[PDB]
Amino acid sequence: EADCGLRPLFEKKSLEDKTERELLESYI
Amino acid sequence: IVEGSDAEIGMSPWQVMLFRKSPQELLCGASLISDRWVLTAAHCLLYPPWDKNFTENDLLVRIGKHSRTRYERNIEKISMLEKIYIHPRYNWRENLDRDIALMKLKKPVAFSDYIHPVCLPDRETAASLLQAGYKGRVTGWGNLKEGQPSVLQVVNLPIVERPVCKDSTRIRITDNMFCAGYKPDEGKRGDACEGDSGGPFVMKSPFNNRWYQMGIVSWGEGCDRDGKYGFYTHVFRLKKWIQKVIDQF
DNA sequence: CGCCTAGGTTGGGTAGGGTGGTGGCG
DNA sequence: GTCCGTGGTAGGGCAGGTTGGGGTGAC
Ligand SMILES: *C[C@@](*)(O)[C@H](CCCNC(N)=[NH2+])NC(=O)[C@@H]1CCCN1C(=O)[C@H](N)Cc1ccccc1
Ligand SMILES: *[C@@H]1O[C@H](CO)[C@@H](O)[C@H](O)[C@H]1NC(C)=O
Ligand code: NA
Ligand code: NA
Repeated sequence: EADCGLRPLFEKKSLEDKTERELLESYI
Repeated sequence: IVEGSDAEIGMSPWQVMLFRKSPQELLCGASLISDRWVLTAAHCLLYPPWDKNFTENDLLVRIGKHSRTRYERNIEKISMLEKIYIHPRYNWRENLDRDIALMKLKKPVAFSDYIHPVCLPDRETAASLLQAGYKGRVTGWGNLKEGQPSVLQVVNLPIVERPVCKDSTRIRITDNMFCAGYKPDEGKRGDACEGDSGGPFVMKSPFNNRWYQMGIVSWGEGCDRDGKYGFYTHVFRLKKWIQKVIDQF
């Protein structure tokens, strides 16, 4: 629960998914 | 999921499958918020209009799955319900207001590289991410049109201005739901469909790089229609309820 | 022996794979 | 400025519970 929102095969491996950025680039 | 695409293995480790024992059919989607608590849509358990009303003993929970049908050995983990908790305010007749519900598992689930919980949002996270234009992610093994995908689908949809949401449907909108999707002149397409209900509408915080469930796939007129948009249950406004339910039970 | 596609609470992607231990054929 | 409870999705009883808060507030 205190380790939530962190995917073991991504955030925890300092790797991004192929569509993430689209979400982050939408913050304006 | 319409105008989506095959998800990357382990990119949605909180994604839960609400499976009906007999007959063995996929009922809805859901999210894993802790080791024994799973969040889903109330209309997935109780909807009299279609004489729908399931008990804990009638349903099954499949976590860490990617393939919709096939049994994924040593990866997929199956759990059963001890008790169901449907919000006492859930209005199934008019506008599915507060279309939310908690499901307590009989035994705590073991986390893996394919099984992990999503974060519930606080008032700050909810005040930063809940804005028109801000895109969210929706996943589910629902219909591709108004047929059924092979592997878990995923699509990115932007939050729409409430006025647009309201004037897009004859149904009466509440402060406990928000609509998301692309507009007609936006060119890009996508939306959720039948069987995607209970699925999470997650957003990644650009402050702590953590995924937060902001909404729950609720309703919508048809699927991926022009002028029409999909509605999601406002998770934050109900967290208070979730908190004391998980607490007292 | 390497190809070929295959049951199970289970496809065929290949005999590993995000997971065990399994063949028949030429 | 005002409005967001006494039946509704529904009991018993006018509060408060797993529920009537508060917020991207909406009007
Ligand atoms: C139960 C869910 O799988 C499903 C999801 C629909 C999502 N659609 C889009 N475009 N994202 N929900 C439903 O089918 C809900 C539950 C029962 C009725 N329903 C509807 O969407 C109706 N078609 C519309 C509606 C009926 C009553 C109250 C509000 C909306
Ligand atoms: C749903 O089924 C349960 C268990 O039988 C029952 O107690 C409850 O009254 C039913 N609810 C509706 C609205 O039919
Ligand atoms: Na196999
Ligand atoms: Na009441």
